Amino acid sequence: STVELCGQWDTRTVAGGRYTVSNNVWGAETAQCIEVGLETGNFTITRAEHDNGNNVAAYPNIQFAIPQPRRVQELSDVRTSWTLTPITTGRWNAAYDIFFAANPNHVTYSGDAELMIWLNKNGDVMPIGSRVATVELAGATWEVWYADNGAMNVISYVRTTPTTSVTELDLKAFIDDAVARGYIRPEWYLLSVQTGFELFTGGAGLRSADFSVTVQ
Repeated sequence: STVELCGQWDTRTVAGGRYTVSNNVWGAETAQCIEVGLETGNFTITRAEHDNGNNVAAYPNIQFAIPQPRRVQELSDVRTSWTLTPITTGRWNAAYDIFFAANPNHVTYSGDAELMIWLNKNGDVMPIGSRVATVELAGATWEVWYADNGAMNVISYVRTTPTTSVTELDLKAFIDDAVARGYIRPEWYLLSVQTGFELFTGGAGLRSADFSVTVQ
C-alpha cells in the first residue's frame, strides 16, 4: 500500500521497520507532498511549491538509523544502492547525507560532521563550502567541497559525471577519504545514512527507489 504525506514534518517507518521516510520541509513554509510505498520506501514528490534562493527549502529523504552505536574505526563495510528519477526542471540535487558525532549522547561543537554525496542536480545549485580537491573513488571522479562553518563540518563529494543509479556503492571509501583529509575523526560515531533530494525551487516528479544500506 501507499500513502501521501503533505505535512511539513510527516514521517513513516517503512520496509519492515528498517527505514524511515520523511517529508522534511525544514527550510521553508512552502507546500510539499510525497507519495510513499510502505513496503519498499520508494517515494515520488507529487507536490513541491518551493521557491528558495541559495538555501535549501526541503530535503525529503529515506533514512537508515544505525541500530547500535558504531565508531568509524569499527566499521568494515558500508554499502548502498539507490535509483533516482530526475526531472528537467527546478533547482534541486540528489544527494546522500551521512551524519557523524563524537558523542551520541550530546551535541559536540566542532565534533559533529555531515558527509554528502551528490549524484545529480539541475539548475545552478552548488555545495556549501570551498572546492578543495578532486579524487578518484568508487569507480568515479568527485569534486571535494569543504565547509568549516562552526559547530559542524560539511564535506561534499560531487560526481563530475551525473548518474541516476548506484549499486553496492562503497560508502566506506568516502569515509576513509574524509578521515585521510582530517575532516572526520576515527573515534566519531556513524549515526545515520540518508538519501533524497535537496529542494531549492520546485521538485515535483522526482522519484526515489530501490534504496538499500548495509553497515557491517
